[PDB]
Amino acid sequence: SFGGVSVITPGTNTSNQVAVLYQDVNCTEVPNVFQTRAGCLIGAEHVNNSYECDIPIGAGICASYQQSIIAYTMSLGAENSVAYSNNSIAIPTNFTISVTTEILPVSMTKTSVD
Amino acid sequence: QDSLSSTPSALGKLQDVVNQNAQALNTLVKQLSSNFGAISSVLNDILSRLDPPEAEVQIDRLITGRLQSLQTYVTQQLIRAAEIRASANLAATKMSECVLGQSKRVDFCGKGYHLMSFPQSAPHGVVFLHVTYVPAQEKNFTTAPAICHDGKAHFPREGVFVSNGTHWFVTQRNFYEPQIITTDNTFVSGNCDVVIGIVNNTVYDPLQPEL
Amino acid sequence: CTMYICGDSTECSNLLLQYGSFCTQLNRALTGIAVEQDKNTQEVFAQVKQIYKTPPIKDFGGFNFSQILPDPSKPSKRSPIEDLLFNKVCAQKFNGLTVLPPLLTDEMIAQYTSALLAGTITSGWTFGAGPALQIPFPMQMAYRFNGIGVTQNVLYENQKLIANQFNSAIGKIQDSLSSTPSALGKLQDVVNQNAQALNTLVKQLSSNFGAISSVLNDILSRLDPPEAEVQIDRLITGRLQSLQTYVTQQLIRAAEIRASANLAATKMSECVLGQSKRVDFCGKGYHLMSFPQSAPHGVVFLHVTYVPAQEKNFTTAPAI
Ligand SMILES: *[C@@H]1O[C@H](CO)[C@@H](O[C@@H]2O[C@H](CO)[C@@H](O)[C@H](O)[C@H]2NC(C)=O)[C@H](O)[C@H]1NC(C)=O
Ligand SMILES: *[C@@H]1O[C@H](CO)[C@@H](O[C@@H]2O[C@H](CO)[C@@H](O)[C@H](O)[C@H]2NC(C)=O)[C@H](O)[C@H]1NC(C)=O
Ligand SMILES: *[C@@H]1O[C@H](CO)[C@@H](O)[C@H](O)[C@H]1NC(C)=O
Ligand SMILES: *[C@@H]1O[C@H](CO)[C@@H](O)[C@H](O)[C@H]1NC(C)=O
Ligand SMILES: *[C@@H]1O[C@H](CO)[C@@H](O)[C@H](O)[C@H]1NC(C)=O
Ligand SMILES: *[C@@H]1O[C@H](CO)[C@@H](O)[C@H](O)[C@H]1NC(C)=O
Ligand SMILES: *[C@@H]1O[C@H](CO)[C@@H](O)[C@H](O)[C@H]1NC(C)=O
Ligand SMILES: *[C@@H]1O[C@H](CO)[C@@H](O)[C@H](O)[C@H]1NC(C)=O
Ligand SMILES: *[C@@H]1O[C@H](CO)[C@@H](O)[C@H](O)[C@H]1NC(C)=O
Ligand SMILES: *[C@@H]1O[C@H](CO)[C@@H](O)[C@H](O)[C@H]1NC(C)=O
Repeated sequence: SFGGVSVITPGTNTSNQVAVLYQDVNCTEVPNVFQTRAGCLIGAEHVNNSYECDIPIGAGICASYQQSIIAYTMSLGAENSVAYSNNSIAIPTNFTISVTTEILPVSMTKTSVD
Repeated sequence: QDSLSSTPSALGKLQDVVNQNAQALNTLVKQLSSNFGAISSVLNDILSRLDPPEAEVQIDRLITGRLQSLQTYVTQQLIRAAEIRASANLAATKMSECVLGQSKRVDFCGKGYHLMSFPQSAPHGVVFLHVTYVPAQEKNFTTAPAICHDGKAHFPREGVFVSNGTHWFVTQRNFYEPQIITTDNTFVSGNCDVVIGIVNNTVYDPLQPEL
Repeated sequence: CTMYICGDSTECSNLLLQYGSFCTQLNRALTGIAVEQDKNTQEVFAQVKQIYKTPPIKDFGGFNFSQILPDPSKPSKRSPIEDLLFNKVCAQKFNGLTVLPPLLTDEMIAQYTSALLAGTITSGWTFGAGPALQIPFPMQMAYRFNGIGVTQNVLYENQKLIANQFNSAIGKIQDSLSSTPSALGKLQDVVNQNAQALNTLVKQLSSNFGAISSVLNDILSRLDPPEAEVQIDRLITGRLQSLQTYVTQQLIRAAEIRASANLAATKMSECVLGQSKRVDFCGKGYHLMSFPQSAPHGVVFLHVTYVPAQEKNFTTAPAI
């Protein structure tokens, strides 16, 4: 058995706690233990609650710092039922003026190597 | 103004370009420390120690390694340059279509209905401030595809037919502004037998009270 | 890079150090590609703020979306068309070659797709610009007719005809995919190109590159360290060149895929979340609306267009 070792961490500006993912292995062969499609995750608490993805692990699993590191299946967003009918229409009675930013690269530093 | 002043990661897209280029150069310079199988990574050490035949062997090893390192760098720069060019082409397109005009293209000039945009220059990049109209405070109404009056089927010229529960009006689509249904804001097509869901209501003719 | 070149030989590994940071560079380059692939998927499919659902009763004025909507009886919750698309498209690990799983599972991609469909069907183009606003489907279609310069009464007066042409056209998509082996060639070609590149890379481990043997263990079992270092260096040179060739090709291919993903994301916004005036951008004919369907490592758009028919000659004048 062989594979990569990856360390999951919140910034060192936030915490010194880490979780370790042993890629492609069963948790039995390694030497808060959770088996994922990406491998064996150790040091993170697995919960049934779902959140926006913070640090991606793979196959739907993400981790975040909430204190301890937790692992969870990521949410794709809030569920919303549109009140559809064959004679119902919704019309805005107000509006808001929104301003948003978009940032794009244009150029690089012009390097030259002799 | 306030968001940029309190968000360290706001300009990540531009910082990433700076970081990637710095990393590539630092790697290239660090490769000069490699021996590549030679007795020393330092060319002056080789020349001070060995006569030309033996020295040529050691030097050739350094040339091979250093040439490979430089080729790797240049290839990566060409690939990265292409990516930047694509970004610049997109930025140029946005300048033309978002700043020098009003765009109908969905999500091309920000989220919502595009009104206008303003460019701001940035280090090795451009920032666009997109101004959009976003609908708010919607309410439910009853609707119909057509109004039946005098045996004729009437359709809205510009808006949509709505009811507040007791009375029928025509309104513009993106902003509730109910108006009395008249021959000035509707048009007639055929009779009332064809349209599914047609409802019975009065259609007003402005010259009626006059003549 | 280290395992590919040297396996678990410490003799080779120590020699590889003489070449500096080449392997760190190669590992970094491949990691960058892997990250991009999840970004590509996100930019295409995660364009919806909320997970929208259709009503329990599918009454849309005669329009039938059953072939594009999720089929609740199937465990994957894919649509009939998506299920068809998905049906149509070890030793590497042993040499240091692995495959990382996508961040978004196929189930999750299907969920995004069905949310986009529910949004479009129940609220038209409003959910793209702000809060979803419900409108009867026939009225939505009437608005889309106005968008192509056709009066709304044309839609209403021909509602059953239009719904029938639509339902039939969708059915033909179902039938065409079920009888055309080459239909998903664009996606299959990507799979084939990547497989070929990996197979080539692995096969290069069989090359001698001028050494007495392609097998590192044969060299180490036969020769003492001075003579062995010469043979090993030959294998390192060849294997490093092979890996560099692979990575460069992957970077170029990755860029091409990214361009395709950027286009797919643009079509999602302009064809699915709105009605497009751009000629030939959202299918041939005058664009009315589009519906996304997810596919293996890709996306399929079903473009609905208005195509004029049965023209007749008339005399005309610029003015009366
Ligand atoms: C929507 O269209 C589908 C076909 O694409 C209809 O489903 C078929 O219905 C007939 C009975 O009328 C069955 O014999 C077929 O086996 C069904 N086919 C499939 C694939 O399920 C569906 O009934 C239509 N829905 C409505 C409301 O008309
Ligand atoms: C417009 O074209 C449609 C075809 O799409 C014609 O509708 C068909 O008419 C034939 C008889 O000529 C019927 O047998 C078919 O069942 C109809 N098809 C559908 C989907 O209803 C329609 O008649 C044409 N209209 C005009 C004015 O020519
Ligand atoms: C690091 O933490 C400090 C507070 O202790 C905070 O002010 C600072 O912004 C943080 N830096 C980053 C990059 O988040
Ligand atoms: C290893 O994990 C797999 C699931 O990924 C499981 O089916 C298998 O039984 C496990 N093996 C052992 C010895 O637990
Ligand atoms: C999550 O749910 C499973 C049952 O589906 C249960 O066995 C498990 O203990 C739960 N874990 C937590 C932290 O709730
Ligand atoms: C519209 O009516 C539905 C019920 O059919 C209700 O759930 C919804 O909140 C209403 N929306 C508004 C904006 O009034
Ligand atoms: C509908 O609008 C009319 C005219 O403004 C008004 O008189 C009537 O009371 C309104 N009906 C309801 C239920 O608000
Ligand atoms: C709308 O649906 C209701 C039943 O829920 C039906 O009675 C009514 O006639 C339908 N209206 C149209 C235009 O189909
Ligand atoms: C509308 O009025 C006509 C008579 O002018 C009548 O025949 C028809 O049934 C009415 N429609 C409804 C829904 O009451
Ligand atoms: C229009 O007239 C031309 C002759 O000038 C004829 O060849 C053509 O077939 C006619 N087309 C139609 C649609 O009637």
